[PDB]
Amino acid sequence: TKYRMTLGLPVQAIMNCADNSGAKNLYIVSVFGTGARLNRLPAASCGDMVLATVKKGKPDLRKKIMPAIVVRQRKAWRRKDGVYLYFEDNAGVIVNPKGEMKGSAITGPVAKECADLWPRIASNAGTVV
Amino acid sequence: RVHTCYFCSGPVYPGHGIMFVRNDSKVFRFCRSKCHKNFKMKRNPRKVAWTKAYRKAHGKENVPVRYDRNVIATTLNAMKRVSQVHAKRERLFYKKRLA
Amino acid sequence: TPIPDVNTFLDVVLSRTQRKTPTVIRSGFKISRIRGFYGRKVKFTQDTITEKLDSILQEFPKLNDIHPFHADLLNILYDRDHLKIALSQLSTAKHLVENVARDYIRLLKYGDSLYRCKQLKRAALGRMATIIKRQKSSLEFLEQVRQHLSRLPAIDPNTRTLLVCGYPNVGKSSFMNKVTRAQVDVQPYAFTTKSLFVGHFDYKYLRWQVIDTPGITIEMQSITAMAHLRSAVLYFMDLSEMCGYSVAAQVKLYHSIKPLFANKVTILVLNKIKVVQTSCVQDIGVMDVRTTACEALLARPACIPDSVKTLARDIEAANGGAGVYNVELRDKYILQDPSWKYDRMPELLDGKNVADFVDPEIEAKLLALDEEEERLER
Amino acid sequence: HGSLGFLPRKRASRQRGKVKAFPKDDASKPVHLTAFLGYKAGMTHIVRDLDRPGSKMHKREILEAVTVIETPPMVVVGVVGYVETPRGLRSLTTVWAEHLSEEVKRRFYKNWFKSKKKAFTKYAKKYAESTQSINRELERIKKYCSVVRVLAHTQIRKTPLAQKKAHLMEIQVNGGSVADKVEWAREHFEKTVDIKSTFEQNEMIDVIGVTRGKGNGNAGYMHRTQLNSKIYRIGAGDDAKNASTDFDATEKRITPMGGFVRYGVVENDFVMLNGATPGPVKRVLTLRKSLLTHTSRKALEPVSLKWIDTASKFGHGRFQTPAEAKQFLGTLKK
Amino acid sequence: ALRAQFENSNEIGVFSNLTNSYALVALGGSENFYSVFEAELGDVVPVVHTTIGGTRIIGRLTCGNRKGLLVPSSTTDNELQHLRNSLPDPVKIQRVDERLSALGNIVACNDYVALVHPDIERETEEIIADVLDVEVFRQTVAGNVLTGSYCALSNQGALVHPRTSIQEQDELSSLLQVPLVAGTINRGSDVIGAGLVVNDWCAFAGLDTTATELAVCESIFKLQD
RNA sequence: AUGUGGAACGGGGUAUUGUAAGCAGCUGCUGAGAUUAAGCCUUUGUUCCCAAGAUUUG
RNA sequence: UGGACCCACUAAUAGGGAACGUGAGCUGGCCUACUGAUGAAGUGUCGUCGCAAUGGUAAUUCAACUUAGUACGAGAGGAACCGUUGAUUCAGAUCAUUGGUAUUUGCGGCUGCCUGACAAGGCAAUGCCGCGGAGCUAUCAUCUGCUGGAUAACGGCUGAACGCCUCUAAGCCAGAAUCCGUGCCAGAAAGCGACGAUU
RNA sequence: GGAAGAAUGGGCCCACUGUCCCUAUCUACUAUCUAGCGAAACCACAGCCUGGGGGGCCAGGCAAAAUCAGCGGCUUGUGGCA
Repeated sequence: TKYRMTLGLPVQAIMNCADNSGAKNLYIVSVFGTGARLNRLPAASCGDMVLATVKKGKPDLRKKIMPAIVVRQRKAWRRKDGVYLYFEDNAGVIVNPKGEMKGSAITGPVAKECADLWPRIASNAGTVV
Repeated sequence: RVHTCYFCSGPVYPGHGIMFVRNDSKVFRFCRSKCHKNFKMKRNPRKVAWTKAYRKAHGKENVPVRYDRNVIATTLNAMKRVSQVHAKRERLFYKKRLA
Repeated sequence: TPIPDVNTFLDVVLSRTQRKTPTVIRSGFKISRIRGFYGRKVKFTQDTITEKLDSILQEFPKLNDIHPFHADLLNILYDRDHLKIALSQLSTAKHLVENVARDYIRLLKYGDSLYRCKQLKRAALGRMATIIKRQKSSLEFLEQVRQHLSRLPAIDPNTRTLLVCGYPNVGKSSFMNKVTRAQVDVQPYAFTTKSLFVGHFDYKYLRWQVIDTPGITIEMQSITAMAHLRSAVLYFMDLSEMCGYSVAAQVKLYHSIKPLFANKVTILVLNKIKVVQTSCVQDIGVMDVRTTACEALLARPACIPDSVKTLARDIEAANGGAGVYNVELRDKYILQDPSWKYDRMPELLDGKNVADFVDPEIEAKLLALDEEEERLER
Repeated sequence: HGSLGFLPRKRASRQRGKVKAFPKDDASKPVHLTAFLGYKAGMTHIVRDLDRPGSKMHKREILEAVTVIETPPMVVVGVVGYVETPRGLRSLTTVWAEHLSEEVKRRFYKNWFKSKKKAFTKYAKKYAESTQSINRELERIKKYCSVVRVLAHTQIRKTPLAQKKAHLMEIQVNGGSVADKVEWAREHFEKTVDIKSTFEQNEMIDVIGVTRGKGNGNAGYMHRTQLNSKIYRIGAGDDAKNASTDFDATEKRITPMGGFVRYGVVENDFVMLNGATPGPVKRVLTLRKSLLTHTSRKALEPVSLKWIDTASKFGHGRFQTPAEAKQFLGTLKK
Repeated sequence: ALRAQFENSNEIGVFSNLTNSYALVALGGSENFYSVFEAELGDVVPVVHTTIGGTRIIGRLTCGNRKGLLVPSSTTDNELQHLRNSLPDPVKIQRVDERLSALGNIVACNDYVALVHPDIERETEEIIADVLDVEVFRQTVAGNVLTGSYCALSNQGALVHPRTSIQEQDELSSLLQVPLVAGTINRGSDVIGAGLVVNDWCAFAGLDTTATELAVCESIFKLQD
């Protein structure tokens, strides 16, 4: 499972894809497993599965409401050890509902929270920081 | 383990400060908010008077080992002796710097 | 989905309509408000009937769309022509109900008084009830069809299979029961296995579906299944004639059934002893026959330790169980002193990481440093 | 809106927390106390190993915010008797001690110095004259009464507070027969009861106090009682080795550098509480043993602190003690 | 070859690391996996239950051999001290501070020959060669930088991605001086390293691995006998 | 309403800014200077203040 | 529930009423309530410590690991009780850690004017900029959110009516997020008690 | 985060922003008190709620002064005809 962690990627936001599948920019549509809260747009963060559309990339891949896992976040969130973490940008991965990415590599460091939650993401990761 | 600040070059205790990682797999720890903003603005520590880097370079200043009871006991006393000896040299150095 | 009775379905539909839609309309309101209230109740009644009919149609499959083996078995064991007729009658009834509801809604759109609406509301319900009551035998046939379909197995002709057919009680079922974990009951009465029994089996890292067939409606079903199936024939002939059928009769039956056995591997099993002799009484040769039928159907050296050449869960469960058992890392340590292993260590003292600045050589270095410090002081 | 139960949102009528619910008595159990009242000074954060079975964070390192509450030992000054009646608990009589601490006398007087200090004067003499009368009253307590509470007061002198009035309150004495409680109360007259008597460095306590005031419905200054809130450590500041975590050694004192914000320097017995507590700093708080009996793993697990932070809470402090500070900083002109 | 799953996932390689002389297991998870490892090779080789950097991805992040074991520099010093206490004295553990944090996923090492990602630093390669006492070659597996995760290495055989060319597979096998088989495990999963772990005498695969894949792995690793 | 009393100041500790003015010869003074409780901690520091006025009370 | 009959989450996105729902909350084609704040008064007097009549109430739900790839199922698949950890909504607090906050007009930097000059200062309706403690606040930060009885459906037991039988008639047992208490808050300003002094 | 309700604005796109998520903080004034000055509308009599015939009637519930501040007022699930 995953503990409470700061949400900072609400719907109607543009978020960058960091794999080799050819996708470049990702548009958030909806968030999996969100409660029925009143007047609160669901958000996303590292290790969270959300519904997103590929804005730019390969034409066949885009125009599909597909699950996406965020791997990088600008917002500063606290890790349970007590240290606050923030990244230079927001990065995500192109993944099927089963939990498998079409791409075969990732770019740059990878949050361990995303890596530990999804074991095959750690398999594709080469730099876990 | 208390890490060393990237900008302030001081002791960083757990909890306080922030951790910043880079695309080149380089992670920088900022001791305080001012230090984090100092690294945010790319202020040179050698160009910052209140930084140990300038204080040093301006004339102003992996294999684990099996534990042993005797080694641990002597390590603590040696550290206290090392600090006492090191502090005296700085006082002489400051006196020489003042003179 | 389960098939309810005609009376029960009407009551459930009527009860659901009353429970969901409001039932308190005072006569002092507007005519449109009364018209809207009556129309909503009618529309809800139409929707509930439409949902039930659509669910029945979706649950009911298409005989043509089914596989050739499944469709033939369905037609033989369920009278697919009669089933198709009943489904069309239900579909026609659903269309007729929708037309009646649309006519009633249009009539309700020009409603005048509460009594006119009340009479119209009753009239629509009565017409629907009569249509539902008329379509009574269709529900009974559907319920019987659902029970037969549920009891029916999932045929997989694409995968490797072994069809056992021949004289009844010729030991083919016993061989099938031995080969596969599926156990079909056998009785002294002939044609005990009314329906085919399929048992999955593993051989040479391959999955084989041992499917039994009725001895020779059951015979017709067995013939139809063997007609369209990628499987090998397992014609078992009673060598000792203990199955009640003569050897010549079994041979004649096998020759007659050879048109269905064509384009497949044929095995001649000499029961109660490819021609394979299998002693049904002695239960000998069953494995050999199955194997034959399956075959017919088809510088970095390793430092292996001496211990390798020659539990934790139980321990945790006994003490406190999972989630209540804490495993101590001190025990799983190679420290020389057991007291040292079970004791803590100094992590960081006086602002310095002592654990990161303590080395085994410091034991002698400290004494040397102490001597050096004294010499420097002197 | 908020909870309907907490209505009305009126300011508390009591400055200090009142324990309305007390643990059920058990004569089989030995005589023991149930409630404590200390002073909230401030808070810090500590580093602690998280030995939670079955959790994903099992046998590893976690950071938890803690609160520091100074609890100087009280002085038992009297006992009261309570009788179970068809109208509830009724106060039968009350017996006190001889030499009341001078802070207690401040409680009875709104203008102590102007008053002639006449409180309990005739009671003191009548005790020294004839202890038989007191013995008769204690006979009444031990014979007729069913619930016994001892009169205890905070001893504020050794605290670093401008206030000089002792906070008086009652603590149930649960355990043993009625005569056993009275005898325990009698033998504890005029003496001090330490915090270590009731809490054992790992126990299930309920912190009570009046929340802080945000000003104007009313917003702030209501009575509150928090549940759970496990204890992390019951320090003994009288020992110079009070904080002194075994893992880190690093000789230190609980008092943060420069003193607690708006409180001062903590010197006496203090209790460490996880999370937060109702009420702002330098306010009297009340603790009590948890009413219910729950053996949940979050309430039964042992705690062995790894490292506590004694940095400068005033501003963005970064130094634990001057001993570790001086050698890091270059030798200044002073 | 033994088929088992960690928690509810068969990706044993991510959650555990198996060497020719020691075994790495996670902490705080399902105790059945530790019992299975202990029953399989616990009495033969040590099995350490610890987390590197407070994570259960130690198998997919740490790389090592029977001679030496390498861990990311981000691992806690307290974790390192516990590892040395658990591990035998002849086992060498060295911290690696390189641009690649996932040592296991980037480089797969055998008892004699090791293949690392081309982006590995020269100092890290020298440290790896010094620690593991094996030859380190900087190359790519199936055109993927993550050679240590998309391919599996063992003394008696090697497993590569099914998309690898025959000539490339032959070249890699000749370079590794061991037989190589290109395929997929865990019912078609292309992460052979993440989905399979094989030692010199024992092999541990996912519980969901296909029987044909298990039979192929046993023949390739010669683990049948 | 005479006290480990109160107060105003000041010292120390703690903190923010960034190394002053000036003396000078970027460097030294100087990781200085300034501010530091007005809702920070402490006071063997100097000073004065007070064993006070009115009102209602069986 | 979030977005223009729809398309996704979620456990679901139930139906209504307040007869011109709430158009004197909303838009388009004096006095009396309620909330809070004081308050004179019996009880001699003032004060401390309690009692608690009564009134209100608060937590909901998900997934996650064992218990499992066991029961079961030819297989394909695949339980549950318990135990334990997380998450969502809501509630009650708290400002160590992080962020926000600038009338500390605190420190630093920038521009202009003046004294014949340097210095020296001052000002620019808070000139401009950086940092900025303490405070305030953050589902942007953290902590915590029970346990006993009586019940409905329902399962039964004994047992007549009715020489059998019968959960019922006389009785009893079990059993629902239900009901009533426990805890939580208010504390009668015309409910009360113990206790200290009493010109 | 960036239209989910300041930028310089530029060429549906891009940029921008508390429109919104979700409000938080500050300053000033008003508000507030004190001193002084000081109205008018309006006024049968007044003023606690449930039910029955509204605030005055009947039967109930209750009921403690003086005040300050924010602020309300029959119908349902079953067609008809022969």
